[PDB]
Amino acid sequence: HHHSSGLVPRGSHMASTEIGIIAVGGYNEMGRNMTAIRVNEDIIIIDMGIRLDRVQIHEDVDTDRMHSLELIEMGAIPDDTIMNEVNGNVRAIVCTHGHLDHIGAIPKLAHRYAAPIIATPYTTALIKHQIDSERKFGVKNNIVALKAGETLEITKDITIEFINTQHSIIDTVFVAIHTPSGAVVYACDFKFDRTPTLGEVPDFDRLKELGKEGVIALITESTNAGRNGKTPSELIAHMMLKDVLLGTEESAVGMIVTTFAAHIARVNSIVQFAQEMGRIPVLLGRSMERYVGTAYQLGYIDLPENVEIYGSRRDIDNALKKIMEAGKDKYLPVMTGHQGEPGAVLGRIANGETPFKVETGDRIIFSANVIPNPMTQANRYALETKLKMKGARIYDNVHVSGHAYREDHWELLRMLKPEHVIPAHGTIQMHSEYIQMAEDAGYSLGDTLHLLRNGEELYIEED
Amino acid sequence: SSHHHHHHSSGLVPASTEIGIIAVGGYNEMGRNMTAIRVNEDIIIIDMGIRLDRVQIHEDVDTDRMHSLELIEMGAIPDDTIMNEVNGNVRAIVCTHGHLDHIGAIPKLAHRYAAPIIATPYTTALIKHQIDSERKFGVKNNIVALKAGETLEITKDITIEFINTQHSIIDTVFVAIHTPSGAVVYACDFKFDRTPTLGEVPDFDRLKELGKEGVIALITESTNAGRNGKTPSELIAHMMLKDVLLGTEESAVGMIVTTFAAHIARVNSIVQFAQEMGRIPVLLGRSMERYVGTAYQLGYIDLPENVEIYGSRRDIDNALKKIMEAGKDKYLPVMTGHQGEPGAVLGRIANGETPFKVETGDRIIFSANVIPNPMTQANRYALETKLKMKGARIYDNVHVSGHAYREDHWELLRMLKPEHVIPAHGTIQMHSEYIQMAEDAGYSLGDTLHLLRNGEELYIEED
RNA sequence: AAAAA
RNA sequence: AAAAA
Ligand SMILES: [Zn+2]
Ligand SMILES: [Zn+2]
Ligand SMILES: [Zn+2]
Ligand SMILES: [Zn+2]
Repeated sequence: HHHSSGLVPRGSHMASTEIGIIAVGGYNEMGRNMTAIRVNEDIIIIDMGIRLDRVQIHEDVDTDRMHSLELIEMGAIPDDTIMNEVNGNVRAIVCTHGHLDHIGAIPKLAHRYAAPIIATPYTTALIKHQIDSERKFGVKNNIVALKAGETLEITKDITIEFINTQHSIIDTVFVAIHTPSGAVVYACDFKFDRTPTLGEVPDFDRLKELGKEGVIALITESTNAGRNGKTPSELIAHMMLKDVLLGTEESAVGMIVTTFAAHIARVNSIVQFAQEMGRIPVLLGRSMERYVGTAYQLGYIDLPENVEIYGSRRDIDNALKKIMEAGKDKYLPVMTGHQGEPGAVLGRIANGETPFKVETGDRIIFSANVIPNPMTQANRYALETKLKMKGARIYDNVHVSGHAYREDHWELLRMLKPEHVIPAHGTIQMHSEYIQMAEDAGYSLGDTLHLLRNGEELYIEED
Repeated sequence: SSHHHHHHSSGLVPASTEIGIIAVGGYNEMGRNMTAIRVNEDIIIIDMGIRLDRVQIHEDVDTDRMHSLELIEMGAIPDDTIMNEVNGNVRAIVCTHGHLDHIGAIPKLAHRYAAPIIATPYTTALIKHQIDSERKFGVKNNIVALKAGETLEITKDITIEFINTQHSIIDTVFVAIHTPSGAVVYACDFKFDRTPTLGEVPDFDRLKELGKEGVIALITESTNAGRNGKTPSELIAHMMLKDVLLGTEESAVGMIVTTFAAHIARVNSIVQFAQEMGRIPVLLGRSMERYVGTAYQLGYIDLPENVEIYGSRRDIDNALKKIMEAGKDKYLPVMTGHQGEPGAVLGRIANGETPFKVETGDRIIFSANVIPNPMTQANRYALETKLKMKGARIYDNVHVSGHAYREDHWELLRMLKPEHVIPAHGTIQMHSEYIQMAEDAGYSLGDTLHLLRNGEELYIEED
């Protein structure tokens, strides 16, 4: 009547954790990143960014005085009102780096959470500056500096670990939230770079050990998941810049470099090259003086003794007049304005509102890409047009991406071996690219690979 | 009553040279380059290329057997029948380098001119191979090797001077034709590179002295005159390739590199990297063995003693079987097939016609761009699809251009200071980009800057 | 921006 | 793929 047809060994389940991955902002769009990681009933928020182009389509603005509510309806900033419906209390706000798509909403949203803001030293300095420029909401949460390679226990069941990575701004980290059932890893804005010009190589060994210890969930950017291969090193940008600036038969001509003021590795390269060209490096622009000065005070870069740095309009204009009457061949201005922003140094030069006059053959070196949004493309087209009309020669995109490409994501998947993967930090189209890559690596959509929309919570019941 | 005055010029002179610039091929399209430079009644032909896509649009076509005329009506090769209306006699055929768009039509056209063929040593070697493959015309012309930095007297009134430059094939030169009335310079297929990984830096000093001695006319490629800035050095390709091959946590995986067989610098870099990865470099493909072997026999590259090189199908399949049964982690195959050409090694691997089996995670590295014509895009799309369907990971465009960008052209104008400029080697769209640059430099179209079409002769007289 | 065999 | 002042 009866036969044996199987024996199955059952596993043990000594710890049970409920994990929630809540997509708040930056999952339907570029910008305004914010994620919530719930461990049972405690929550770690990671990043609170701004989406700058939603500010740029309205012309009055000034975000420093607008209320959270109106910025959420412009969106602009993440709609964190969904957090009233998430079953837990926030115990920390973590920011992975200092770009505005990760910290820009801090002075608008952070003050409603009874939680410290935790970041790397440079990032905490920039968060403090952002909060001091705010004055409709009174913000200062506790701000805690945590370095790459260190841990901080938030709850007896939750610890936060910073893992060094590389990116287009210094002191970027992966975040590992350790729970009784394993680690949730957040890897948004990162780049593998084995020859960084500043900082250290990403901590591949520790990525491997976390992979073997157990990752419940990887949250990672999909921004360049559709670019084939691997991201070129920042060393490539450094060498291209060096050859643009030094490899020329026209060395006595006027030259201006413009780049992201927060790209401290790029600025560092430019300043060193200035020494090699026998020119005096002159950093111009409030943002240049703030970001680079801050990096210098924290020991992140050294600066030559002859560097000059001006952030105020009168010293900027004075410095430009000095440059003009001493000979542009004697200086290397490094200035704000690479996206044609209004008020920035290079835009004021291009409008003729400055003692510096561009002349035929002067070289303007954009050590940056054009942000692919129509607003910034218009500003940059107007700026470039004005400079070309005065005879400038344009060297564009002397630059490499700050983001991981498809094969970098492949290797990060192979090292962290997460049980579940969640693309973040992009449009649904970018997540589509990431999804195809993750399925070539063995993941299945809706099972171990998850596509979230803003406002959606993924529940993971881990045994 | 009324009155004015005027000084009548003297008729006295205080020999007259007529220059003809004849566009034969490559002025309306990419490929099939050919220019004739007439000095009164002597003519120097420069280049006789083939245009390969006009061959690829016809199925089962053996150009080695076709007559000149039918290839001209395919166009394909330059229509030199216009030379029956040019009032001069050809005294020399110069080739600036060994790419097929400069030498491919030599065995179809050169034999009707009572003239030597003059080129650099590597280029004469490749021209001899091109003539040995020809099965329709018996060719015939004396072949003369002239090195960069040397001069050769062609006529009592005409000498030819080779000036060293850089390009994606070794031994490329600018050509300066000296006439009683000054120099006509031909710079088609050049790149400024101050850190080449093979050969010497372009001879900038001699370009400057040529500018001051007097250049009547510059004929120069417009290929990338629309790319802003300056061409990245070949060292950039060398470092990106090095980081793709060495900068990885998955080093025991299968890796294949494919690149242009004639790009001896790239091949050299790859072979050295193989030594550094502890893998054995194995070059595969008839073209690879011919181009690389020729470079080695002439002392243009050294090769490690553990190199293996197979050009015949039997030795290639045997080598791939050895690779498979010894472990793909022990070899770095460097092979033909980067444009998905049929019959090339990587296409045969991708079709499963080979003992080598692509497996999940194997890395296929294209150290090359996809040629932008629909035929080649179709081949490369079919190849890439087949490789991806077997689990391959594709690293594409690990590569920098072989051609001057807009600002390289700017500086070359600044150094040669030609009285007249003629874009060549491209479509009218590329010449359009070049024209905008040359007018920023002071030239005027139809006066000192000239847009020519295939079949047209430009007359330049002494004032 | 050039082939491949 | 990020601002500027
Ligand atoms: Zn970022
Ligand atoms: Zn970001
Ligand atoms: Zn060429
Ligand atoms: Zn060419």
